[PDB]
Amino acid sequence: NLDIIGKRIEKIKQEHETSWHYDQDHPYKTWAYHGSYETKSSMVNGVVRLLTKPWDIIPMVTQMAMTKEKVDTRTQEPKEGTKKLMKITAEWLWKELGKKKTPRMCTREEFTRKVRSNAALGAIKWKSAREAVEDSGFWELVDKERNLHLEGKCETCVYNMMAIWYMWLGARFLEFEALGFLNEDHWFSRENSLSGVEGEGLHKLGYILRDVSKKEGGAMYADDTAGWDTRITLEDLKNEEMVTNHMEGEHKKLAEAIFKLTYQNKVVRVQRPTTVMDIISRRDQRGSGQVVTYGLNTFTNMEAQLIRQMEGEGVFKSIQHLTVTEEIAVKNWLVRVGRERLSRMAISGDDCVVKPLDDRFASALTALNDMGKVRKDIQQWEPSRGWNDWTQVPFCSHHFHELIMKDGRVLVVPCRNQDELIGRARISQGAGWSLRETACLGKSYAQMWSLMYFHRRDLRLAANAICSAVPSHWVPTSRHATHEWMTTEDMLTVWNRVWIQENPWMEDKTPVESWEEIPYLGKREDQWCGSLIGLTSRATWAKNIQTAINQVRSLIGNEEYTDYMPSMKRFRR
Ligand SMILES: Cc1nc(C)c([C@H](C)NC(=O)C(C)C)s1
Ligand SMILES: [Cl-]
Ligand SMILES: [Zn+2]
Ligand SMILES: [Zn+2]
Repeated sequence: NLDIIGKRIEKIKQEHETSWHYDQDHPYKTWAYHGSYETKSSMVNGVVRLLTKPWDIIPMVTQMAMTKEKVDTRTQEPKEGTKKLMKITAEWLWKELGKKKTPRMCTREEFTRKVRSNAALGAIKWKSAREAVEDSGFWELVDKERNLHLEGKCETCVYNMMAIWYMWLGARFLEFEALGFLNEDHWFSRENSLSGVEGEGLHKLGYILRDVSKKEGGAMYADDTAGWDTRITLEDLKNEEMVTNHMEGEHKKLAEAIFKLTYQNKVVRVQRPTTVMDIISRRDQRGSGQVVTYGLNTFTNMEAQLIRQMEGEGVFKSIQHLTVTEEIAVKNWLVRVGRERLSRMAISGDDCVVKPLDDRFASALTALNDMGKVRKDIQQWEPSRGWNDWTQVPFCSHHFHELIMKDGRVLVVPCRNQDELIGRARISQGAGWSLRETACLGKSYAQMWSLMYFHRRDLRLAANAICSAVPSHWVPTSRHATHEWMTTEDMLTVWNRVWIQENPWMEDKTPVESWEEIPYLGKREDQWCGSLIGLTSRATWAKNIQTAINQVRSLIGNEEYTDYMPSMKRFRR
């Protein structure tokens, strides 16, 4: 307790010596409260909304632009049988992930190149992080903490709640220096991890789920966890920490300090309106950078799902206690079939799809519930409902269609309800957007649609309209996945590269010569997934689209524009 966190708490105490009041009516039960002190939205993208008029009267779209008791919860300690299963599996999984990779420190140079590329780090003297990385004074502050961690102590690595846990750039750098390698060197790539999809891209995920469907076995299971980050136990944090067993030198010590001082023993500042700032501590639950969070969520999810698979195959009888011979059976299962069982999964942080050996998996719930990974929207002991068709499985907020081109070649495409896509593209975050910056964000959404959602009639039409309304040479902007749409290259050339040339599931590499060779879903299947095709509002929009494009061109002014509407058959004469 207070020996590891007290030094951080002491320093905050003094900075607000005038206001250090202990509010006896503090709402925390699970969080350990220390003291208080005195302290004191989604905007619409006008370019995308003017070019999607029919959606102005659809509440699922228009409500998206308008407008905890899970963090303050406790998770019971797992049984001894469960703790053994997790330790054996985690030991085995780090070794497997480490067979073709070498842990290493990430550099100030690498960090500095990420801040100048507008990468989301979650950071709180210096206005922006760019100024701080340029100032040696910042690196002087980083050095002091760096030497504190080598000494096994912490002073400034404190979380700020808002769920997102922002920290000071110095603590974020020290996290990146010690654990950035997991993402920077692609540990959770499909090639390395077999279950992972880090770096894949939305265009790949459907092909990956269809490859899992090809395995002999039972239903496809896709159970969501209720509040995954809140269910991470101190036992889970200990199993994650075993990556340090593969390290050496300074790196081993720096990594051991991140896990010990900032992950397994936290300090957090939360704003309570009654406005004051509360300084609370807790050892369990997930509270890290979003990028390290992603890789450790993937690791711990892979572990939990291999154990659920062991339970269904009868590898162990009870979570109460593993016998000596069950330990050897579990290790032997992992050595003999572990890699095959990893390939039966697609795991993206807390999100999973599993095609187990058979449907015994559906009712194998004792280890999953005892690890604290309780399923969302089903009773604790009711068996999981599986999917019989890979095209119906949810994964990473999508489902996937099999779409046959006029020339016979097969595309596997990502999809989701079209109201969600249009509603998201109509929102921008933050202040001080120029008309040009707003336009360039609309262009990013439009190019994303031409590449990923070209098969949805409304989105190919709206994408063509937005690209016709925004000056041809303006560069799309965006104030685990691949962003091929962020470019000024011709979108037909990018489509050919992504879906044909670089597609490992497409044997015939014949280029497509025009957008009219590129198919849509069935009219009925487009309506099922939210198309307005068939409505009078939509027909009038499509027919009069040049009027909408011209409205937006008149607002932006006398710039160079291209007409992309004749790429579609109906505007081709
Ligand atoms: C299908 C998508 N994949 C990723 C990674 C997206 C990002 C977050 N969003 C964007 O690039 C928008 C500004 C268009 S959308
Ligand atoms: Cl189904
Ligand atoms: Zn620290
Ligand atoms: Zn669909």
